[PDB]
Amino acid sequence: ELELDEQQRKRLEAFLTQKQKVGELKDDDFEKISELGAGNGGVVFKVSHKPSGLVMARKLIHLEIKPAIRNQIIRELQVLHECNSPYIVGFYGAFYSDGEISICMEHMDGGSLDQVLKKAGRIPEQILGKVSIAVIKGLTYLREKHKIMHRDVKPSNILVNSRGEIKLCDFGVSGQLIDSMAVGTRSYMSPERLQGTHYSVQSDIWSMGLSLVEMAVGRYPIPPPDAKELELMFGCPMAIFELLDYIVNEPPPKLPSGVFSLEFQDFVNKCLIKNPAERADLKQLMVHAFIKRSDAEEVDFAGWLCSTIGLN
Ligand SMILES: O=c1[nH]ccc2cc(OC[C@@H]3CCNC3)c(Cl)cc12
Repeated sequence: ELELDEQQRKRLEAFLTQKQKVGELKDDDFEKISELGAGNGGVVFKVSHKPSGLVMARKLIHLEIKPAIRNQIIRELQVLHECNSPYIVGFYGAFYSDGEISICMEHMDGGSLDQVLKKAGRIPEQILGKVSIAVIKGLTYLREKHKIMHRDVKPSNILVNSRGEIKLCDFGVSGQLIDSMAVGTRSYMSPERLQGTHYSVQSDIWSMGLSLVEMAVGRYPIPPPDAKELELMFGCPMAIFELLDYIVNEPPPKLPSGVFSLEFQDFVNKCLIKNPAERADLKQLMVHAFIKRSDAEEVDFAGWLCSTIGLN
């Protein structure tokens, strides 16, 4: 399931070859081009690495901390130099400079899926089929090669580009960076994680199932919509604490019927089973009818994407 085609290996090799020419990352080597997004911890800027000429995404995290803590965070982030996959955003490096930690990454010209969703209104099932494959594969890569789980799957942590690539970013790899920061939305957290119980990759499967439902209907799906709201979209206010209680206490969300295929509905239902033991695992998801159908579909994701967001 983790093997790569010719095109993937070549792109992966081309990234590392460009990366090896960068060298030590320093504050003054960066020119700000624009702001890409702002989210958990800090702001992401599209930047120019002046010496190499490489365009990168630079995430700045404002943190006032002793040289002790910052040197440990930088050392902990070095793990990301080992995470080489078509389904994971490329990492250039991390450094600290005058009150802020910088994380330099591959620039994904399509931005994140929370932004694409805002532009599209809702994302078609076939496009979501490609997103699901990429997420499952990214999570399998993290689990198999690095024995780590994502911990924060959500639309804003799924990045897309004009080449039709879909990649995960912002997975927990440093405890010290988490402690010092620490603020993140808990709205995609599985019922077991919100109950402080037994948490594995199964909790990332729930977050993926939830992100897919949001993207398919064009709305965060908790609480479920009424008969009237479903007529508005297809023709055919809760405070954060009330929402987290709703997730733990009520049946999981689901796709509306007679709008989505039964394979897509079943796929999300198997990600959203409250009990993590009954919830589908990565191995089972990889062979689910929805994945096998989406995998065999020839879907122009780059085409759909550039048309939708006006990229070009
Ligand atoms: O160009 C990408 N590379 C790495 C990270 C990244 C993060 C994205 O922004 C994430 C923010 C967080 C909440 N809204 C979107 C931007 Cl839109 C592009 C990139």
